[PDB]
Amino acid sequence: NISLNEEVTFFEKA
Amino acid sequence: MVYEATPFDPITVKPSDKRRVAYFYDADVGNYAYGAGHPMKPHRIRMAHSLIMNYGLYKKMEIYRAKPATKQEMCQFHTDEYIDFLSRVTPDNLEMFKRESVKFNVGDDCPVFDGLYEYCSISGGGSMEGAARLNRGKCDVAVNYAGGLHHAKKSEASGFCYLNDIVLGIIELLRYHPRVLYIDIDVHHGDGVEEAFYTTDRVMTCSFHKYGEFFPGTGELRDIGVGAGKNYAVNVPLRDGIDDATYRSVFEPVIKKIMEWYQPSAVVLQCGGDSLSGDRLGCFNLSMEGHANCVNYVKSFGIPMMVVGGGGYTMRNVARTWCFETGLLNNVVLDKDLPYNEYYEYYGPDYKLSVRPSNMFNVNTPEYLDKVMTNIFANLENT
Amino acid sequence: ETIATRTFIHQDFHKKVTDLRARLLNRTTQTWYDINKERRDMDIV
Amino acid sequence: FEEYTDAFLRRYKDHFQLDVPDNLTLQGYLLGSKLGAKTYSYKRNTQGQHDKRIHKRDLANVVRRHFDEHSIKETDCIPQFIYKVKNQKK
Amino acid sequence: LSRKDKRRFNIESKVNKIYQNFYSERDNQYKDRLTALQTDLTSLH
Ligand SMILES: [Zn+2]
Repeated sequence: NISLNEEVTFFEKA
Repeated sequence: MVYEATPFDPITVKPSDKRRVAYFYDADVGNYAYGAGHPMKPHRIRMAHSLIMNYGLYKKMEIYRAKPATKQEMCQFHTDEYIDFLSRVTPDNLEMFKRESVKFNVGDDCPVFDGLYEYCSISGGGSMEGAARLNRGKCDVAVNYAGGLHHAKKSEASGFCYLNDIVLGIIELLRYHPRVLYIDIDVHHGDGVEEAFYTTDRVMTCSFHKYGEFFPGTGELRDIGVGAGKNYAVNVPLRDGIDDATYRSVFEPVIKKIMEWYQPSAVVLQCGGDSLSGDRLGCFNLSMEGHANCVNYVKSFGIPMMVVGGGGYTMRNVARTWCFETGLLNNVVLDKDLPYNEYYEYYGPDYKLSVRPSNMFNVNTPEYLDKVMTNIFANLENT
Repeated sequence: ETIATRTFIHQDFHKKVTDLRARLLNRTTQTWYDINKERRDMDIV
Repeated sequence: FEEYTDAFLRRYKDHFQLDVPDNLTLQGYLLGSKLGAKTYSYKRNTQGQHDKRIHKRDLANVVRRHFDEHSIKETDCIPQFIYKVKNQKK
Repeated sequence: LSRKDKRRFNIESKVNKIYQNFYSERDNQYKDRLTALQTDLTSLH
């Protein structure tokens, strides 16, 4: 679940 | 005493036995020039292939084209930086690559020429596809004359050999075989493959080279291996002008002993053309029939074998012996006439399928041969 | 030379088609058995 | 989108079930000369054959048009993309 | 940031929904895949 947090932060940063 | 000179028997092949051979030729292999004054000449593969086309051998043999080896496949041996620099380098931008060239031992004795990566990939792909077809069991012999450049180290290109496709071929054979025997005939010592497979048991890097003042500077009787590869590095150093009869008397006992003790499943037989009379740098005096008797003896056993090319600093003699060996691989003897081809005017003033020995001081005394055979047998009984 | 290289091309094409058909059949088999492995190893948990 | 490969376009056509014939390979495109028209492939891939092929440029244009036309919604695809990324090992 | 994190919960819930759907329809999905591979094999034959 935590791995999804950084992935979504990556997407919003993109 | 182990060595015993015997008269040279005539060539004889079993007619009952049938052998499948898959000759490999990339038409673009013979189009890269090392330089104006460089002994290396890739044209010999093309001339030999033209000879095999003209002799009518295509009606009894299989021939294909091997896909070029990918960079990752080619990196199965060499370091990433080495292959990266070899790809990135061009004869026109070495000013910015001077330090890399100095580190990688390239430029002075081995220079950079356009199409270098294409040649290296062609040779590697030929070797890898030959090994892959050997594993699949469709063809008993996988002839790849393009490659055989066994002087390439892991991170250095010494002895005019930039990539060592023999290592990759042996690797892809080892993926499905426990023990493969490697035989060398090139005058120079096979430094690259030897260094690669010096600490392993799964290979038998047998060699037949010459010891003296040379560039390799290796191949002593002392070197036998480290770790599990101890006594698994057979070297037979020789001297100037070894003739046909004594070369056969040295080769046949040793190979018979290796096949009786080591018992390999496949053979990676090097067939370097620089071990012949009239060579540019090779000091031997072996004739073409002597160069092919070894191959015929290896073939007579009846096991899968991967024949590769390699050295050879002359063109006509190398092409003649290669086509003769290819014919002998089919249990067919080639006549002495060299049928007309585009490159017919190359083949000397004799215009016959034969390379004739010269008069050189046969420094190979029988005592040296007996001593080296005794040492080889002593270090071989441990297997 | 023309006859030789024509036969050479035909042999190369036949080898290539045989190799590719074998590759496709092997890939189908590999995917089938990978699927069977995944189904067996998904019920254990 | 002609800079792509043949495999990508063929798989795109298969997945979206487009009714466009498979593109002719570059070598297949150069095959079609005056004497090249006498070969088996060209004589069997030009007229009256349902297996007819067409150039890569037109198929690339068709795929580009269909790809730009096909709208997307982040909620439907981003989780699917994440699942596919975390599933490729299996 | 509640608004920024809203998309995060939505993405996590959608991924979990995909996983639950897969875990529910394992049997039919893998039966379909096995039948597809078998028919591909018999067609390639
Ligand atoms: Zn040599």
